[PDB]
Amino acid sequence: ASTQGISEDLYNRLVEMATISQAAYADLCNIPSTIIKGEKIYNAQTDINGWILRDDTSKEIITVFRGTGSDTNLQLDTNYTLTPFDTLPQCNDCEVHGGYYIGWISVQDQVESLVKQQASQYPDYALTVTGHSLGASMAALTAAQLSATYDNVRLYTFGEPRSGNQAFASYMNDAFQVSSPETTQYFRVTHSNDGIPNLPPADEGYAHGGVEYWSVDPYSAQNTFVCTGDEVQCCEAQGGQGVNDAHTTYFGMTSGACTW
Ligand SMILES: *[C@@H]1O[C@H](CO)[C@@H](O[C@@H]2O[C@H](CO)[C@@H](O)[C@H](O)[C@H]2NC(C)=O)[C@H](O)[C@H]1NC(C)=O
Repeated sequence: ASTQGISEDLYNRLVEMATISQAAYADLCNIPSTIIKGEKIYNAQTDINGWILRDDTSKEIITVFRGTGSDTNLQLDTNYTLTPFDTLPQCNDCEVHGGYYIGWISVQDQVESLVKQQASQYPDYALTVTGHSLGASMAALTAAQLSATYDNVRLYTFGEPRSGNQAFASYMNDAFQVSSPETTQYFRVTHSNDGIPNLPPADEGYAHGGVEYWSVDPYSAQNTFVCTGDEVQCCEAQGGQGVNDAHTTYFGMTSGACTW
């Protein structure tokens, strides 16, 4: 359930996608120059904002969701009602976040048309879904959906809320090889006493998935714990409340905007 320290390469990929998630709050700020910016993801009734990127130097298609940046996004945040994840039958007995399901159904067609449009050109490329805060959960619902059709799908999240019940957790765990940290393709990154991945309350049947990568201060790869199994530990053990400095800044990069 816990070991300290991760490879540099691994730490760098984490810091690397953590830079894309925060860059989304602006206009994909100083993101790696190896990647090409694709089409914008938008729906004005929910204010979901995302992007489709492609790295012709790395060989992957990346989908990035911007987190909460408006009151409309805030209305999706506070809704803790569970609802059948009717878009994915496969997921046996799953239910996901209420407000996040409102957002997901509002971009699914867009994301799936935009994603296949890129894959059908590069069947070679692997799919990656990343995001911070609500953007982070949006990426989970997305990855889950996508991964039922494509195979090589990775997922990196930062400050991810509890998006779903145990039925959904164990679904992601099977589909993303969480059984072990040498095969995991779902990286649930948490920071210090970030109190966001603690909501919504688990007393309500919510539950986390993926393999937890715990970051302590100072950042570092030597200061990142690999947390697994099911019990209280790491980020959940610090009991942060909600929306705190630990949340907004990841690996020393604030959502607010650029400095990287
Ligand atoms: C809070 O979230 C729930 C859950 O998603 C919302 O109700 C769902 O609405 C969708 C369509 O928008 C329906 O297809 C689902 O069947 C509903 N789920 C449930 C739990 O019945 C609900 O509208 C949201 N409440 C507010 C005030 O926005």
